[PDB]
Amino acid sequence: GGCLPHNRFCNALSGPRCCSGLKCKELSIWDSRCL
Repeated sequence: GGCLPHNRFCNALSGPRCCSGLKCKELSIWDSRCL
């Protein structure tokens, strides 16, 4: 709801971001998740 929960699919481009403690890690060219 507010931030992106850890391990949740985050959108480095369009969409909310993870809060403190989590970060949107890129898994590939078009794959990113809070990590």
